[PDB]
Amino acid sequence: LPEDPRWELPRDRLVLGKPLGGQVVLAEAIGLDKDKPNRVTKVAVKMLKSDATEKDLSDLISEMEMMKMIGKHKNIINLLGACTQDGPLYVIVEYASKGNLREYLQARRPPGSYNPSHNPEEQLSSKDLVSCAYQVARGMEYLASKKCIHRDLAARNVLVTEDNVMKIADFGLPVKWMAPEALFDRIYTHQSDVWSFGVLLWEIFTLGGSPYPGVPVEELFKLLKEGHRMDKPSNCTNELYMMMRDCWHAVPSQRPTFKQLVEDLDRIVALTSNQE
Ligand SMILES: COc1cc(OC)c(Cl)c(N2Cc3cnc(NC(C)C)nc3N([C@H]3CCN(C(=O)/C=C/CN(C)C)C3)C2=O)c1Cl
Repeated sequence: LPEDPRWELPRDRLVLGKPLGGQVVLAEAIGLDKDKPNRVTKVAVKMLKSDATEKDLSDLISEMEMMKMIGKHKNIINLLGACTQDGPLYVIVEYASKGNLREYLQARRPPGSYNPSHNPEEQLSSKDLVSCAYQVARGMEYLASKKCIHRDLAARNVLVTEDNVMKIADFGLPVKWMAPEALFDRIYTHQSDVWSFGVLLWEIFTLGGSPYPGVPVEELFKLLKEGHRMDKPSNCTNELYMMMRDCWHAVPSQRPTFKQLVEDLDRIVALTSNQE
């Protein structure tokens, strides 16, 4: 594990807090910025579980290294630094205090699809929902432009910051989110990520619903081949349901791109009432 001074942070610049769910902990980093040396930033740190094979370590390393190459964007979870010298590898990334997108949305369901949360939050407006989809699209547009195929895009892999910024997670290395050509043929592409994003949109406008409710895996296989598709969510526009349907085109070349989706979500956002 050789040092990389672009990213290295001395171990003692990091007070490790509580677990987040190898494993990830909340932490405070001191002087993450060279020009703000007496500031503490809240961050998430990944490290290996107490028992962990040689593959675990190399996958962590790959992920970190892959994160380096991909660079920065506000709508992905960004690399902030790493501790590689004085002991166990720690990888330091941005922290999302408001949870993954599925829990965030579920917590914002009206109080009487139930609200699982014992700490419920204010319901989201129509405009907020579309804006959430837009940001996720931008995150994926950025990753796509960097030739990164996510392979497991889902609301569970979008995280929300204190300032309600959506950030794609785990982009660096479940069947109900896979496109058929991925499901059936292990063919993963930007187009199959687009299909997954159709499902993520459905997750959004159901406020974190479960896709294909009551459909067992064995069935789903056939049903997709049969051209089955999820019904519109009760509280979703026709425009946004056609978008989902297009993301779910059987012919992958005929799915829109993330670029295209960003342009459409951009327009739909601006037309969506902020009264609703
Ligand atoms: C970019 O991909 C990553 C790489 C990486 O290490 C190199 C890390 Cl650590 C992450 N993140 C960072 C991260 C940031 N913020 C949070 N906030 C918590 C509260 C969601 N979590 C991060 N985690 C995991 C931590 C567990 N996660 C959950 O969504 C847990 C849900 C269960 N709830 C009941 C809390 C995501 C991650 O895995 C991500 Cl998303």
